[PDB]
Amino acid sequence: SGFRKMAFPSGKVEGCMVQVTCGTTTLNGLWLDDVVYCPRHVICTSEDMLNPNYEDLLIRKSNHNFLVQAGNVQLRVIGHSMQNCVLKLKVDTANPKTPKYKFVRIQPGQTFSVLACYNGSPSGVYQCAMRPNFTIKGSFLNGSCGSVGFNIDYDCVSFCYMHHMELPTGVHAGTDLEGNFYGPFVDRQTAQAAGTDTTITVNVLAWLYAAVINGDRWFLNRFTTTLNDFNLVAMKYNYEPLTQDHVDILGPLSAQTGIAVLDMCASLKELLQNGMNGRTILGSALLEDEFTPFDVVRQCSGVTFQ
Amino acid sequence: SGFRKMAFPSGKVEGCMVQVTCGTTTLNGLWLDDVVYCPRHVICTSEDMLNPNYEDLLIRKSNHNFLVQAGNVQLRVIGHSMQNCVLKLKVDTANPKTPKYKFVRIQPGQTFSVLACYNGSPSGVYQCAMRPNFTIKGSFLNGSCGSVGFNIDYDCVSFCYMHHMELPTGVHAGTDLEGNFYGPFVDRQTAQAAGTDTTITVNVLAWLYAAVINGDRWFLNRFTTTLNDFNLVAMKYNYEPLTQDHVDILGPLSAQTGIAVLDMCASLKELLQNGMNGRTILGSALLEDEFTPFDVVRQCSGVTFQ
Ligand SMILES: *[C@H](O)[C@H](C[C@@H]1CCNC1=O)NC(=O)[C@H](Cc1ccccc1)NC(=O)OCc1ccccc1
Ligand SMILES: *[C@H](O)[C@H](C[C@@H]1CCNC1=O)NC(=O)[C@H](Cc1ccccc1)NC(=O)OCc1ccccc1
Repeated sequence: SGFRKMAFPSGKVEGCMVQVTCGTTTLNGLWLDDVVYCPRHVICTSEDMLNPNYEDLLIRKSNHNFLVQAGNVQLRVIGHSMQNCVLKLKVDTANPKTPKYKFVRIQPGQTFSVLACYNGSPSGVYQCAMRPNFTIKGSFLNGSCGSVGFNIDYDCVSFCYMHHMELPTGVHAGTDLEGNFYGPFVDRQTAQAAGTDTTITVNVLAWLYAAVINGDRWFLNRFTTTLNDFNLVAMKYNYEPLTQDHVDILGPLSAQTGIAVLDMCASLKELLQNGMNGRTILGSALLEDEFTPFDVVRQCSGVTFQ
Repeated sequence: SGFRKMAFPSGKVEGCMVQVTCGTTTLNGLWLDDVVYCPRHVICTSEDMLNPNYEDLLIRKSNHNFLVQAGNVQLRVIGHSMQNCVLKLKVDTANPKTPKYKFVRIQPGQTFSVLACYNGSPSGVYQCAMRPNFTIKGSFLNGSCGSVGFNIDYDCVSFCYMHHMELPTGVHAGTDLEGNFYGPFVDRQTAQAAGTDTTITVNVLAWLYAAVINGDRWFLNRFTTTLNDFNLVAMKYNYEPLTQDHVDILGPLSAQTGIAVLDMCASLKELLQNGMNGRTILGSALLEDEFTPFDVVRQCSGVTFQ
């Protein structure tokens, strides 16, 4: 038993991390087959950031201006192009460590593992959620740009996130691996509004089921509620609306625990209206929302990979 | 910026995980050079658990009774022995993926990453602390035994923990890689007392420095205190005594932030006596104690490995 915020094993992704340098800027790249992917602002100087014309800046670059380091191997760059906000460098050697992989654009509320890297070398791995407002609450220092987020399904790494920037509020923003930002953000050093975040209600419910499975059950009340009545409470507390699709997704956890979803909603309603009164649930004094229903099922069924 | 509970990149450890079977029992083993390490209770049946005579049980086994699976390769077992609570199986092939490694026995309050595994295959990775009472609060299902905890220093994996059991209270217990349990525990399916746990005070202070570094600073008060006066508060709240060795370890964080350690103790005193009043620190509504001072320095200096 026990329940922890667990990241995927990172070895498959470690073997794909390279160092990309163009001018004075060095960041991380992702090396799959004979292509290296990285944020296009690798070509920006200091002045360039406030108002970059990426097309004009890229035209001043040729293949030999991009230095790509894989540990200590050089890839020769034999072509380059810009795809949205990512640069794709064609190299002369396919990564011998390329895992089975896919590029996916995840939905808000979904979770993934981040392999934080600096100068092309992995530093650490942690799990997090794409917020409803398309930011992530990560741990990214200078040089972490180009670090990736991912999920694993048996042998297949599904890359979904590449890190580009920290907003002036200190939250993090980035793209899918086709270079399209999540959210309204642009790769410009300007102040940018993330907008109101909300709590991922279906994830909180999944975590409450995780808690029941693991013996923590004081919050189970002797009430039930309806969808419309619960959702009335959700909007007051900035929780995202609960749909029947959400109810269906919680089904297996409902069947395992013998607790109807709407009964669990009534417990969450009373938690939201009356607080936790200094108690804890799975070791936290807050309602946790970065576990999907699949995260929970996977953790207490012990699904493995490689 | 940002601060997250970060595990080490697990790739170096992934390549060492094997499946060990003896009779009906299958668990994880750790394959380094030509030796495989695993919990000795792999030789136990169901009845054996309550009162195992490990010496007598092991004598009924020969080399060919141990089935070792590395993905799909067999190691031939050419020798076996029991070292404290671990079994060491000599195999005919050295692991081609053996990292630079060491066996270390960690101190209570130190942290490490766990690579949770089932049937020899990695499932997930998370960070945690050896509690003062020599348990860990992990996530371990049936078949997770033999999963390891570890730290990395550049290229060297320092193995410090192998998982053996869940106590009836649901916390977790295990050994170093020489097979000596952390704590008073034995590998017997009996009820066993962990004893009173305490909060790792020096880790809480390191995390408060992490918070200041990352903009969270409401808790900084206009008080100071002394060691003896703070420690008086610590014992009332089951915090481990703060020593000058602890103060010295917090020095670099003191110098970075410009906050004397005893000034931070006075903030922690008022947090302990008056609660948090519904505020949060680095996203948590509780005082976090599973970050060492070195964890904090490493996270906000971006130290890398391999
Ligand atoms: C890239 O490694 C780095 C990662 C930052 C530093 C600390 N935390 C992070 O997530 N980010 C950057 O340097 C980029 C650079 C850039 C260049 C050209 C166009 C857009 C961005 N930007 C960035 O994160 O700046 C921080 C910031 C904070 C507040 C307002 C503006 C910018
Ligand atoms: C090994 O994979 C397994 C891991 C447990 C299961 C769920 N969570 C865990 O950490 N543990 C065991 O099966 C061992 C077996 C054993 C055999 C011989 C001597 C000692 C132990 N024991 C165990 O964890 O049992 C759980 C338990 C709970 C409460 C009281 C006694 C035992």
